[PDB]
Amino acid sequence: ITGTSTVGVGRGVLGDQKNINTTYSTYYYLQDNTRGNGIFTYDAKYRTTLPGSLWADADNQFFASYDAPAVDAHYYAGVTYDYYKNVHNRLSYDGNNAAIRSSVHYSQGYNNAFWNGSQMVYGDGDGQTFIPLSGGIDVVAHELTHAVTDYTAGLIYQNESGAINEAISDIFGTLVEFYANKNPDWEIGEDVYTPGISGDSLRSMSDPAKYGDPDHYSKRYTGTQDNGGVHINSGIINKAAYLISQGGTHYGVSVVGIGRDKLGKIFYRALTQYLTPTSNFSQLRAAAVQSATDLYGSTSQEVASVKQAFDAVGVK
Ligand SMILES: O=C(O)C[C@H](NC(=O)OCc1ccccc1)C(=O)O
Ligand SMILES: [Ca+2]
Ligand SMILES: [Ca+2]
Ligand SMILES: [Ca+2]
Ligand SMILES: [Ca+2]
Ligand SMILES: [Zn+2]
Repeated sequence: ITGTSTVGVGRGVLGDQKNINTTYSTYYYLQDNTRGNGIFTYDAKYRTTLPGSLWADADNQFFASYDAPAVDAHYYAGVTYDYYKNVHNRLSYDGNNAAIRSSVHYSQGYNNAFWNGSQMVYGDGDGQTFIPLSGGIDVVAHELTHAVTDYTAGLIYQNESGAINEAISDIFGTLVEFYANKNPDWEIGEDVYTPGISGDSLRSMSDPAKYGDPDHYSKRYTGTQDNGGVHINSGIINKAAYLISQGGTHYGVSVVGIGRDKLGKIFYRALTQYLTPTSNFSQLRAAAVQSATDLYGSTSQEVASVKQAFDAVGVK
C-alpha cells in the first residue's frame, strides 16, 4: 500500500522487544519500505490460502501474542536482506530487489515453514515439537536462502542436488544467525524446536550424527524418502562447511579452519557462478575449490582447507 514510512515496536516469539519498519495509511501495516521494493508480512489467519491479508494494526504496537510470529517474520526478513546486501552485494533474492513476502499463522498446528516459489510461509507449530517457526532467525534465513538458490544455481530439490540445496540454506541460515549475533551456534532450529526440552535442535552442523544424519559420504542415504534424503544427506555438506570454517579432525583427516567470512565468500561464489541445477556432491567440491582459487589463489591455505574438508567427509 501507499503511505508514510514509520517505525513501530513489538515483541517477538521469544518475548524479546524489537523495532519494526511499518507503513501508515489509516492502519499501520507490516510493510517495510526501507529495503528494496519492500518487505511485506501477511496474516494467513489459520488457513492455507495465500498470502492472506497484509498485516494491519491500529496503533503501531505489536505486543499481542497473536502478533509475535508476524513481528519476527518481518524483522528477520529485514536482517536477512541486510546480510545479503552488506556481505555479498546482493539485492534481495533475485538480485534485483524483489519484494519479500511472508505469511504467518498458516494452517493450524503446522510444524513447518517453506518457500512456495513466490513467498515464505510459516506455521505456528503444535506447541510441542515447534513454537511459531519465524521465531528462529536461522529458520527465516534458511527459507529466504531457498529463494536465492532458486534464482541462481536452481538446484533440483532431489537426491544430491537437493541435499546441496538444503545445505546451502542451513549454511547461510547459520551465517545470518552469526551476522545478527543472536546467540549464534552451528545448530539448526534450536530457538523454536521442542520448547519443553533444552539444549537440543532439529539438525546440527558441527555434529550431524547427533541427530541421525550422515557426517560422511559412505553413510549417505540412498533410498527414496524425503526426495532421496535431501534433509538427511545435507548433513554431509553441513559437516564439510563446519570444518572449513572451524577446523577439526574428522575420520582421521585434519582441517585447518579459515573462518566464517571466507566460508561464506567461497560458498556464495560457488552458488552464483559455478553450481547448476543438477550439480552433485563431487561437482560441489570442484565448484568450491575453484571459487577459493578465484578468491585466494591456487596455493592458498583456503584452497587447501576446502580440499581437506571434502576429503574428511569422503567427497572426491
Ligand atoms: O522441505 C521443504 O520444502 C520445507 C522445509 N521446511 C522445514 O524444514 O521447516 C522447518 C525448519 C526449516 C528450517 C530450519 C529449521 C526447521 C525446508 O525448508 O527445507
Ligand atoms: Ca497493536
Ligand atoms: Ca542460536
Ligand atoms: Ca542456530
Ligand atoms: Ca528444544
Ligand atoms: Zn530447506
